[PDB]
Amino acid sequence: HWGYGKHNGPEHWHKDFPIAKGERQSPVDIDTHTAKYDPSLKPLSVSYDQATSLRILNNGHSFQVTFDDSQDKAVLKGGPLDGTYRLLQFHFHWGSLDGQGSEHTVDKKKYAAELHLVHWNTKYGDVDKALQQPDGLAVLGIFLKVGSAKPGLQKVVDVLDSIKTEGKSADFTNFDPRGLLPESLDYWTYPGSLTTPPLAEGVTWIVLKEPISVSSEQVLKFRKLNFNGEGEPEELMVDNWRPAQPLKNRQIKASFK
Ligand SMILES: NS(=O)(=O)NCCNc1nonc1/C(=N/O)Nc1ccc(F)c(Br)c1
Ligand SMILES: [Zn+2]
Repeated sequence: HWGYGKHNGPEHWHKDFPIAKGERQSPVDIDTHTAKYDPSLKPLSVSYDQATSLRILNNGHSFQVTFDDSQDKAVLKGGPLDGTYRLLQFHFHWGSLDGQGSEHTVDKKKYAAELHLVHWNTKYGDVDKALQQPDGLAVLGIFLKVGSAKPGLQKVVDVLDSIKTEGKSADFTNFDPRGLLPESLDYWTYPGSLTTPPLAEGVTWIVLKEPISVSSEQVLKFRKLNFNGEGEPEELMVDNWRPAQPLKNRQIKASFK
């Protein structure tokens, strides 16, 4: 029922999900001049060498690549995090034009797209329990700008023609998510929420400072996806982003000066 259109988009979500107007909603604008460098923050540990990707799915909102999270194979540790967070899936948000598509903004700047790598805290045993905890989830957010092609994204782009419509899935084994990371792990962090229903307020956000570059041809292939199911009127999957939400009583911390 929820989506990104005039009649079902972000301004409507609070009716089914009242936490949409909560105290720790995401995304937010990252004001680089009010974010506090926190020298007590540790380096982030991204340990993706043993990652086991499974499937790629058009879920009617985005496309997602799912991972085996039955063991510590692809984990995030350190930075602002206590303990070990397992990678469950990644997905993207993107625009109809190159000047919009990101959910987070940086000094009000919107990027062409944003990659979200979703992780859950292993002390809660499964993602369904983790979703109910204020420290249950950690999302690593990476901005996309249009420039040079990202070679590590091409295997994703090339399969999207096989998952054009809602509910379509395909095998997507042996994908290495290390190929989606920028050089630097410098980040901003703040407590927030999922940016899609159910908008659960259990996410530690880690947003990397350095965007990755993707080619115009790569992002054009995202924009050929459909929100609709096979047989329904064709509605291009574009502008599947939630805008910035009130910061309220929150501090954004930076890992870098
Ligand atoms: N745009 S965002 O903030 O990164 N949204 C991510 C939303 N997806 C998920 N968050 O955390 N588990 C997620 C996910 N991926 O397949 N499955 C999932 C599993 C169980 C549940 F009860 C719910 Br609700 C979602
Ligand atoms: Zn997301």
